[PDB]
Amino acid sequence: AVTSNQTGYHDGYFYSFWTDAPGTVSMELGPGGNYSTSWRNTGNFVAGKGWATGGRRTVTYSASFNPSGNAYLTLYGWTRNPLVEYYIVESWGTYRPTGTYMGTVTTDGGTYDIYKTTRYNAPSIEGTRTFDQYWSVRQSKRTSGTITAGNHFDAWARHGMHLGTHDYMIMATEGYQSSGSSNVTLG
Ligand SMILES: *[C@H]1OC[C@@H](O[C@@H]2OC[C@@H](O)[C@H](O)[C@H]2O)[C@H](O)[C@H]1F
Repeated sequence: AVTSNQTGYHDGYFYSFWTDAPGTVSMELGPGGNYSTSWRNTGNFVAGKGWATGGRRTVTYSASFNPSGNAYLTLYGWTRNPLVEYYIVESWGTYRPTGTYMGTVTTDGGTYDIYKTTRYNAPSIEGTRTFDQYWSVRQSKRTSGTITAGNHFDAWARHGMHLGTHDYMIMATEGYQSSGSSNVTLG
């Protein structure tokens, strides 16, 4: 298992694992595009497989994701210059993420609400930093499908949410002060 912060490649896929609560979450790297997680009374973590360089790809996944508390099943990544953390949220637990509402985008058989938020003095790919988060949050839950990431990126940019140079992009599980499991397979 992965149980400490790291990135790398496994079976052809980039992966990232991060937590502020070492010991509360584990990630197993499965075959091909597969991984799984298990957490118990965690702080915050984000883990997943995907790509070292994000962009306008189509991301096809399916997942076991039936959380009891606060957690997200979400496309997730970063840009630099500007430094931005971004989310395309497919499902969630007790809490549906929200923020400053910008409008909607209709893609991949759903409609998503566009939100913007900001994290202050927070962990990032660039260390402790302040940075915006951009969100698309599906209006109803789903745990399999295709995400046309470009359709989100363009819609955000059309709403003045500017992305910089892409860093990593993963189909992520995120947990927060919760317990649970996920098993996610990138097609
Ligand atoms: C979004 O998710 C959690 C956290 O992002 C981590 O920042 C540290 C970096 O090394 C990891 O790769 C990221 O997953 C960020 O604070 C939050 F806003």
